[PDB]
Amino acid sequence: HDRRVYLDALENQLKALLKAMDNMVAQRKAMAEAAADFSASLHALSTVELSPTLSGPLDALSELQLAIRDVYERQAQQDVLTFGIIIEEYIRLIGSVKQAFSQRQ
Amino acid sequence: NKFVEQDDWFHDRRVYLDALENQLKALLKAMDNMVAQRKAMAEAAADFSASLHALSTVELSPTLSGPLDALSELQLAIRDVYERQAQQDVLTFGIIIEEYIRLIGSVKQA
Amino acid sequence: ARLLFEDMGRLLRSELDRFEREKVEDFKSGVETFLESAVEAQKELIEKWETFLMQ
Amino acid sequence: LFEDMGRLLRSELDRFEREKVEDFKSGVETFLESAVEAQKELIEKWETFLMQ
Repeated sequence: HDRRVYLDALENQLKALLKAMDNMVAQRKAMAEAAADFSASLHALSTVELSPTLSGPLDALSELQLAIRDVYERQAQQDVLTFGIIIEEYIRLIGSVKQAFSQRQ
Repeated sequence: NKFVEQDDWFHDRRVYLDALENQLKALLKAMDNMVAQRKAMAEAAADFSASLHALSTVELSPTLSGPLDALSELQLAIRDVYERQAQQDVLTFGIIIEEYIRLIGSVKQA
Repeated sequence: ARLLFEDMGRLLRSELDRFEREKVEDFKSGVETFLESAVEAQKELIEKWETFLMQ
Repeated sequence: LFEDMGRLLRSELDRFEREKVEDFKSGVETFLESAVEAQKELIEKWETFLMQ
C-alpha cells in the first residue's frame, strides 16, 4: 500500500508534466509563426521609405522580428523536447516496475 | 511634386497598415496564451518539486539526499523564472502591440 | 480640392515618418526594460546553479 | 523466493530513486545552458539593432 500511494503520486505528477510539455511546444508556434510574417509586413513598407535614417531602422526592426521568430521557435526544441524525452522515459520505467510488482503478487 | 505620386503614397499606406493591424491582432492573441501558460508551467514545476521532496522521504541515504534537496530548490528558482517571465517578455510585447493598433487606429480616422 | 489632397498627403508623409520613428522608440524602451530585468533574472539562475552545483 | 523477490523489489526501488536524482539534475543542467543561450542570442540581437 505504501508503494502504491507513493508511485501513484509520481505518475500523476509525471502525467501533469507531460500535458504541460504538449502546450509549451504548441504555443511556440505563434508568436514565432506570426513574427515570421510581422517581418515581411514591416520589410514591405521599408521599400516604400527610401529616406536613409527611417528606411534603415525600419529594415533593422523587421530583422528584429525574424530574430524573435528564430529564437522563440528554437526553444520548443531546446528545452521542452529535452524534458519530454526524460518524462516519457520515466513513465515507461514506472510501467515496467508495475510488472515487477505483479510478479511479487 | 506630382499628383500621381501623392495618390501612390496614399494607397500604399492604407494597404500596408491594413496588413499590419490584422497582423498585430494575431500577435496579441499569442500573448494571451503565453500569460496563461507561464501561469501553469509554474504549476508544472510545483509538481516537479513535489516529486523530489516526495522521493527524499522514501530515500535518505546521505550522499543522495543532499543534491536532491538542492535540486528541489533549483527547480523552485525555475518555477519562479516562469512566473517572472509573464511580466517580462509577455507583458512587454502585449502592451506595445496594443499601442501600435491605437496609432494605426487613429490613422484610420484620418 | 486637388491642392488639399497634395498638402494632406505631405502631412501624411510626415505623419508616417513620425509614426515609424515613434514605433522604434516604443520597442527600444520596451526592449531595454526587458534587457535589464532579463539579465538579472538569468544572473540569478546562474547564481542558483553555482550554489547547487557546489552542492 | 517470495522473501527474496521482496528484497529485489526493495533493491530496485532504492536503485530507481538513485537514478532519478541524477537524471533530472542533468535534465535541469541541459535546460540552464539552453535558457541562457536563447536569451544571450536575443541580447546580441538587441544590441545590433540598438546600434541600428
